[PDB]
Amino acid sequence: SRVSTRSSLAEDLRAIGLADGDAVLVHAALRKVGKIVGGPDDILDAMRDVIGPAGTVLGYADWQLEDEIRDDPAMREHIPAFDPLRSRSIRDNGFWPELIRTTPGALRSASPGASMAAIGGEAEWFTADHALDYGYGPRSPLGKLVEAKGKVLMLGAPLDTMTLLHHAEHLADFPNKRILRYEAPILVDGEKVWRWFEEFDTSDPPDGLADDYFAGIVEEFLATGRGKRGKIGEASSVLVPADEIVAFAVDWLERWGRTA
Amino acid sequence: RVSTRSSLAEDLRAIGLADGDAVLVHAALRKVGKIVGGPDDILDAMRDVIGPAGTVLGYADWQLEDEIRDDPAMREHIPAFDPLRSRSIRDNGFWPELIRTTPGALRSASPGASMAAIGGEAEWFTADHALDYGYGPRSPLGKLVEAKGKVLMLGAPLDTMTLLHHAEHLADFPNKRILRYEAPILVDGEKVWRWFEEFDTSDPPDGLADDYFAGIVEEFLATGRGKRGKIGEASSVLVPADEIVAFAVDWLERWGRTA
Ligand SMILES: CC(C)(COP(=O)(O)OP(=O)(O)OC[C@H]1O[C@@H](n2cnc3c(N)ncnc32)[C@H](O)[C@@H]1OP(=O)(O)O)[C@@H](O)C(=O)NCCC(=O)NCCS
Ligand SMILES: CC(C)(COP(=O)(O)OP(=O)(O)OC[C@H]1O[C@@H](n2cnc3c(N)ncnc32)[C@H](O)[C@@H]1OP(=O)(O)O)[C@@H](O)C(=O)NCCC(=O)NCCS
Repeated sequence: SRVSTRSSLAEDLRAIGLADGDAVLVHAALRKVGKIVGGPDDILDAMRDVIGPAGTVLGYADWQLEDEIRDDPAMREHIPAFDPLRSRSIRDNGFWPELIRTTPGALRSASPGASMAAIGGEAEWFTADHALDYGYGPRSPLGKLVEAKGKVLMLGAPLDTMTLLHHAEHLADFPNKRILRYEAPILVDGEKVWRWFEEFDTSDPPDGLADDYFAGIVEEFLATGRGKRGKIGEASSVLVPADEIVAFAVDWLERWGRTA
Repeated sequence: RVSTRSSLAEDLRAIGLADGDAVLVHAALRKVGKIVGGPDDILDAMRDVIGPAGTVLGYADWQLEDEIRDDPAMREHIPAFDPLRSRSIRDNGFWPELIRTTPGALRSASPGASMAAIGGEAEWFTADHALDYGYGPRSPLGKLVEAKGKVLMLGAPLDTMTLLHHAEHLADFPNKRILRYEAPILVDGEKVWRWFEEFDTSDPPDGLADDYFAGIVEEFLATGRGKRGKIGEASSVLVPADEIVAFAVDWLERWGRTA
């Protein structure tokens, strides 16, 4: 029953381990933060204060389509193509990625289901050259987050929502990786075109692992004492080094596959 | 039954939008039912019908809650109203945010009377919005009448026709409740608290119920100069701005003469 301020939130974020200049991909359950004087926008502004204008805040936008094509052909000519400036974020990811995407100055990646919204000094870099096929691999904001030794913050969100770990699935050498194939409308030369996509499946867990297996891995990684826990506002949170948990999750997966 | 950009276009043409129209829209998006490309299809269908020269509006207002007055000793943690950054009030539903967050959209200065606009004259409608008395003649509402614009209640309840607050402003009747409040805005790009004054829009004139706007709109429809119809699955009405205000002003002025 405490209220948070732009000012109060900056202190929590510094305590959790966020500092000057780094890139943080944020997953959030905003109601967990409790009351905020200026709403959730106070959070983004708190963050940007802490990391400074060279830091970058990321969100997982995804897109809103709903497999409508598969749900209904002959609904095909009525589906607006994916437009990184105009396609609104998937609602399942909560308000946060839409908060960012609609904040002035923000930018948004090209690969439609894997699309990220970013804001700050390197927003351009992170949203540039997002590959259309295998958009969870090396040529994506996720792969870039690893190269820049960025961070992931679970802002009250459930721990099996850490999208970064899909990058690990892509990288890890294990047997029988499911492949997803689907066709979706996008823009080519200013016009709407339908295009066939190819990627590892991220919508389903592989080989009988539970749907929430991402959570156990984050949990395990935190036990090693190289993550950090803390409260932001009223929300229990987790801040984690991007490159250290990817490499960690790749070994978890690589062993599980062998072990079978 | 599903709606599309094409489908919504024909419903919008059926109700009476045309090339060049200005339209202030109030909406209850949920009863439009299922739309293929989301509610953005409504805005996209509207713009098709009215064209690049037509303009669509939404009532943005802002998220303050008298927090200022809810608890000073938070006074200072209250960000100023920024027409480019302040989200619209959630009581007005998604529609105004939808417009506001569409690229090319614009917003005016008067925080509580703040309007979102998009299209050919969006610059004109949002410009020079008076801080004091933001529902008078130098507001987007006043310009709507000057432009012979329209109001579309998209499934919305009828007493949410903000345009009629403009009539309250214009109409001469006794004992209008004047309202004074203090609010943080940007002066010189810096937060500065400022005392406002408006006629009250939060409570009716002493007398009428809080929803009397609904009575008036229904009586204007009885005259036969409105038009009723279905946009998607939402029961809707479309009225001329100029005519509804004129109507409402007389209704108001007549009632005050019962002195
Ligand atoms: C599903 C999930 C999003 C649920 O979130 P939630 O806690 O219900 O809340 P949300 O983040 O959607 O945000 C809700 C709060 O946003 C705030 N909010 C929403 N819109 C707002 C607005 N326009 N203006 C101001 N505040 C707003 C409100 O406080 C809202 O609460 P309310 O519903 O009481 O108003 C959360 O459980 C979760 O899974 N988060 C992580 C999801 C994710 O990142 N997924 C990645 C892929 S798996
Ligand atoms: C209050 C009021 C808005 C509630 O109506 P509502 O049916 O909840 O309508 P909303 O406009 O909030 O839209 C809800 C629909 O949003 C769509 N929506 C909201 N955000 C969306 C988004 N980001 N992307 C896609 N769809 C979204 C969904 O259909 C959503 O409902 P869901 O929860 O079923 O998904 C309505 O009764 C009303 O009075 N509207 C007029 C308000 C007004 O103009 N007031 C003027 C001043 S008095």
